[PDB]
Amino acid sequence: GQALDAVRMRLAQLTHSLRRIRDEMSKAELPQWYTLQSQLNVTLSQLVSVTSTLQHFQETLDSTVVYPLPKFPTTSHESLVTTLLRKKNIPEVDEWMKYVRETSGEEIEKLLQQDREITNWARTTFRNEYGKHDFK
Amino acid sequence: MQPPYIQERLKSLNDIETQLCSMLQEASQVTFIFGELKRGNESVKPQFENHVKQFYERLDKSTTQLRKEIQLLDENVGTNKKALGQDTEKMEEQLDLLSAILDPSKSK
Repeated sequence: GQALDAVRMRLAQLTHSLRRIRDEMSKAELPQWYTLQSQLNVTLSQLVSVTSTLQHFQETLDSTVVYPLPKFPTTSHESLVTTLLRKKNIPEVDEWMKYVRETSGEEIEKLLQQDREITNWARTTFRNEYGKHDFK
Repeated sequence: MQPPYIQERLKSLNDIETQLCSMLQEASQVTFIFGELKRGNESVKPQFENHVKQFYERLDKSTTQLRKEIQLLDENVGTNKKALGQDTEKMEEQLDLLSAILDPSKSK
């Protein structure tokens, strides 16, 4: 419950930041560019923290089993239950990665290791380039 | 016109921003080339080293030259005034006009 509690508080503050950026964008007059950058960076790094913390506690979330309350009436709130129950993605993202995979399209494994060696080589090359010139 | 010193100062500054533009352009080409390098054709691999080296050497010496300019600012300290003579020069030209008026052989 502790992990889900931390997820709750962090997601609540993320939703609060979203409500903020919403009600300062809803104005008919656009504020200064710099305030928009500050709000963007803060909210976006907060989203990063959301992702990282959700990553950290996957085991606690998975272990939990969902069950409706005995006191909760489904006869009158079945629509509300179904609203939270549904999880299928929005369609546009679906065909989005479908076209993405269409465009992308032992052989695969050796290309994978070739990518490994290119990555390592590029990292070493840029380390050497940084070391070549004194930046301090 | 301005004294020459300001002229080469502004030339050096213009060179500075042109070098910055060249650095941005070379960043564009290196970002371009890395894409196909990730794609998997090794022909343009040698060009990558040259592009990276030229990009870094363009980034460094530009900042170095700008640092030299800001340093020049440090020792350049200590190194209507025209109005004080302005009326005088006006005076001069007016009398010149009188001369042109005074001589009828020069009014042609």
